[PDB]
Amino acid sequence: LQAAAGMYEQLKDEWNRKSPNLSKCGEELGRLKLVLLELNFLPTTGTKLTKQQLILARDILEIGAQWSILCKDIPSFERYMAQLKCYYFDYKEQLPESAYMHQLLGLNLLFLLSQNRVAEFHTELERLPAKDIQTNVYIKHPVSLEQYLMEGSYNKVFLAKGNIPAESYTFFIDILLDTIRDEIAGCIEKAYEKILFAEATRILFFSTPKKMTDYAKKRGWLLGPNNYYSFASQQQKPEDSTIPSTELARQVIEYARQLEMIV
Amino acid sequence: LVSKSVFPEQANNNEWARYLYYTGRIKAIQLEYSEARRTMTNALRKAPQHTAVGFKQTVHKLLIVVELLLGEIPDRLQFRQPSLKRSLMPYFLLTQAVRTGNLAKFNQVLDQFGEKFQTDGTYTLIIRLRHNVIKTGVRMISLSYSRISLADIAQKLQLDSPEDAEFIVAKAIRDGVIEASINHEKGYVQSKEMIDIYSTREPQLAFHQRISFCLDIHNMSVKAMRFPPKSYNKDLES
Amino acid sequence: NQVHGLKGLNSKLLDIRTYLEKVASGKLPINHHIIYQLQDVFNLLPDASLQEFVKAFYLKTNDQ
Amino acid sequence: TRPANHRQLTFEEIAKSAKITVNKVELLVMKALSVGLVRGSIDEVDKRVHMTWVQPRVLDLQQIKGMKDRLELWCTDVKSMELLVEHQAQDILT
Amino acid sequence: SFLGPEPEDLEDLYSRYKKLQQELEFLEVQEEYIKDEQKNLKK
Amino acid sequence: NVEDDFSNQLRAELEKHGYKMETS
Repeated sequence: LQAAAGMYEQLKDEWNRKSPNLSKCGEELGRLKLVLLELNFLPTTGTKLTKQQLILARDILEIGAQWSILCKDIPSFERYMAQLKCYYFDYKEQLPESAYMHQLLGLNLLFLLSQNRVAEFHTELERLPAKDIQTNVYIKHPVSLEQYLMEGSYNKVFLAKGNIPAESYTFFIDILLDTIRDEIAGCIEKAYEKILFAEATRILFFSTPKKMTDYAKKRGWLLGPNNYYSFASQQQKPEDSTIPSTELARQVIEYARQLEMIV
Repeated sequence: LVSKSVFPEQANNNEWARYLYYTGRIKAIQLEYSEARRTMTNALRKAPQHTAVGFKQTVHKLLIVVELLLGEIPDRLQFRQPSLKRSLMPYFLLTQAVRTGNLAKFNQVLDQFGEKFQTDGTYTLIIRLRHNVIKTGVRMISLSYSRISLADIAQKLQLDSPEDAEFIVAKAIRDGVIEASINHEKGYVQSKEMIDIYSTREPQLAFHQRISFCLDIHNMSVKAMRFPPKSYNKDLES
Repeated sequence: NQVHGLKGLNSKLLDIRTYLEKVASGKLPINHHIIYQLQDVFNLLPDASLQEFVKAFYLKTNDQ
Repeated sequence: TRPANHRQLTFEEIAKSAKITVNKVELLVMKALSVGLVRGSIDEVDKRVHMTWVQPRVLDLQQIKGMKDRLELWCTDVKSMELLVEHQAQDILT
Repeated sequence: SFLGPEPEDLEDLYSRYKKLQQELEFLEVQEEYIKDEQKNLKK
Repeated sequence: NVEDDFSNQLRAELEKHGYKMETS
């Protein structure tokens, strides 16, 4: 019926290797929402009575979410996760505390990087305290990786520390070897007013023209070895104008109006 | 909640110091540190000698970390003058670590004082300094000189590689708190500078900003001035 | 006063326009003075820029 | 032909109209300035002759029409602008 | 905490307030007039 | 914080005598 312990509870079979399918776990969660109704209605208000109910509420939700990453059902995971986040944050000494709690937190963190919202990581990290309620061990990989990307390093970023957990963090790295590439590439657009093609490709870590083309589309850069890094630099220069006064001076209407009232 | 607060201009002194202070904590993690540091410095001054004391402590401790986040290098006078220097001593260590440009000292301090920081609510802000350790050191070197090699930046700061230092500077100029354009031809990092700002609106724009800010004081003052004597008239004054 | 000069200027523009058409159709006499006067406004070339002023006042208002 | 945005023409543009060499055009324009037929400046860094002043032109119909273009345009920019001047502190004109 | 005269509070809207409003409208007129006059003494 | 210039005093006087020859 549930996702609870014992194999008489239908989602539990999907969590274990009794159903080897990665998409029958995620799939089967939709049914499970009906069985969830009774187990999640009570513990959305915290009390020590509601402690038995909490564990089971979380079990159905976590298990389903975890398996989704393996087959890259990832957007569906992020809506499922949200519910888990509130239970992990709070509901102290009623057993949010599990092996599952740890795995789930790290999975979410990895995802914020996959969207490339640096900002989203910092707010989120603090929200859960997802760095001292299960500690930086597995959790360490996204936190350190986000700090390195923010810093501007693309050489101590790590992906090796994300393969220390194999709790389905192992499938996020796949889509975070994209992201490191993306970031180097944007920074290079800002970096050069114009430099040689040769000097810029070894830092991209592209060395085949196909790789150059692929990300160049995203940048707005035209052709493969040839690229126009220059767009971003061009933007700085207009401060030089003075000839059209109305906008350039600015707030000409505003300052006058208030001044007239006062006198 | 911060965004919704209009927080009135006619508010008590303790209210003013506390609001700016909260808004600063929120902004600092966000990578809006330029604004956070100004409100937080202001907050300490504005807060009293008596009622404020619990929160007050907390503003001076947090602020030292927050200023570093911008790339400010906080003075020794700041620590000595309220006479709290002892409690401030660990933050002082972070100030040194940020300046030098080497990560090893910054990571070590973060974990060791970790528990103490968490109370004050600093710990979330401490971890953000890792970008800042390097940033503050590249920032002094890029602004001061014109064209300097990534190789100079790396030897002085104790960065891993010139190449490493090259990505780090690229990201910063995108953030725009170091403002430069990099030419990786010969391999130097180049300063922005026009050697005349009269051809540009900037001296005018600077003056104009003050004029808006000034006008706000006049409008605020005319209304505020009559209100207490008016209140007294109806209630009857001896 | 500024409103009144600008409104005045609008008035003169209307009289000249309707007349320009009348000159073209009728072959009304062309007075050298009118053609020359209008020409001059166009040739001088407008240019205008940098302007600023003080902001001393705040301390004073605050002072009261 | 050109409105009151530019009375500046380049040497290159003057040469194209004239269908005389760029070198001789530069001397010719100078003689006209010298006599006083035309007034302006020559910036030979830029290579433009910026006309400050221009004389009474040939009396043809088309030329009567050129004047209309600027007068008509001016009528609409003044209306727009006149409203912005009234707008600022309308509470107090007294 | 709760207001003391609830019959005065329910009654007051219809009673005192309605009547007052006319007297207030004159008071508004006197405020604009002072400004005009103030600016006129300045001329 | 404390100025690096102090530490620089002893080091800077000595450097001067050698440097002029060493580099042009």
